[PDB]
Amino acid sequence: PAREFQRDLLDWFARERRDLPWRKDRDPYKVWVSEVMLQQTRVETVIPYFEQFIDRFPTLEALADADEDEVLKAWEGLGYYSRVRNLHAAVKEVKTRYGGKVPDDPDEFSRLKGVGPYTVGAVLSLAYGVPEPAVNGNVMRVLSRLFLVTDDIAKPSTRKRFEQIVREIMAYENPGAFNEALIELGALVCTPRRPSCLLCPVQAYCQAFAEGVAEELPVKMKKTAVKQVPLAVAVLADDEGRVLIRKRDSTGLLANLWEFPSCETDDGKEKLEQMVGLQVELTEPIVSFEHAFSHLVWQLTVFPGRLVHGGPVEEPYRLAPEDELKAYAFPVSHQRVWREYKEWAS
DNA sequence: AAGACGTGGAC
DNA sequence: GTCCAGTCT
Ligand SMILES: Nc1ncnc2[nH]cnc12
Ligand code: SF4
Ligand SMILES: [Ca+2]
Repeated sequence: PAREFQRDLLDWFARERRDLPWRKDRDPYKVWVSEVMLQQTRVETVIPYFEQFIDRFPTLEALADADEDEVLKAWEGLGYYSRVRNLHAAVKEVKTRYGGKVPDDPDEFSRLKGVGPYTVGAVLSLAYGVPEPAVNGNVMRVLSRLFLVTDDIAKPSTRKRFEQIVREIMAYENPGAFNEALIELGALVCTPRRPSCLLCPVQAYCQAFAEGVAEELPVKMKKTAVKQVPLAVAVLADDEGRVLIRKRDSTGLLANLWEFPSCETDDGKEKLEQMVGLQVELTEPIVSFEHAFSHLVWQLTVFPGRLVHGGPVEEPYRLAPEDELKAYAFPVSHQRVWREYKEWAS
């Protein structure tokens, strides 16, 4: 019922679509930025960040020209920071080799960093009307129920079948709305738990409702257990009130974000005190707390300490005043290190 | 193929 | 506690 569906869906969309910030216009830059911020992050959490981000980086060019350190700062607390580094590059590429005009050709836009199959379709379909499908988690949930597909949505293969299923039922007349409509539906109706089928605008066409198995779809593999990793962190202060920080390595975990000197303790303050060299003296642990990641959990332990000078501060390290820390981008884990330390000493 | 890659907010 | 939750390698 390719046509009956669209009509029922698109309409529901027209009257139920939320008035979200990135929906004010169809500007390719705005859309692209929100689509990237929304990856594995909830809309409510993204709204504030989006607004600040665009306020500070009004256009693709403004973003293109900004120092990456600023870019990270703007992303501070959002998670999966590699996303903004990829967007910063992609943009710099679009300014230089594309005349500041975001490609409207799948193959083209797709070569930019951070732009996978989903982004290509979301951005080009909503902003440029290109009929490419935009299949993400929500869409896969919706489609898997509508058509009763029981394949693991983890398999990129499934992503392709779902994508194929979109190429045949979408409303080629208005792809962008069809694609967002499908996404809103999964967001406000066809939810992960307790989907509201009784009031769904497309309940009809839903094989899953007919069979009473909607709450059992989509089929997903259960996440495995994550590694637990203890970490020693040093909060070193001068006599004048200056702390020691370093910029993490540009590749891997929390890439390019600043932090307080740390090291894996498989080791106590000994293992940490060693890494210092320097000229630092540490004492008993101020506190110990956890901090989860997708693939592991940090077992943190703070160690206070005085920093006596005796040489330059080079390498990744950097001497910084207290009224200047708030300018660096730190992971949520170390923002708590400082918070714990500051209330301790006060 | 499957692990790497943040962080928070419902149940 | 668990589920949610794209792209790069
Ligand atoms: N364009 C969009 N609008 C609302 N929620 C979304 N989640 C992912 N893309 C979205
Ligand atoms: S009927 Fe229920 S399960 Fe089917 S699409 Fe609508 S909300 Fe989703
Ligand atoms: Ca690509």
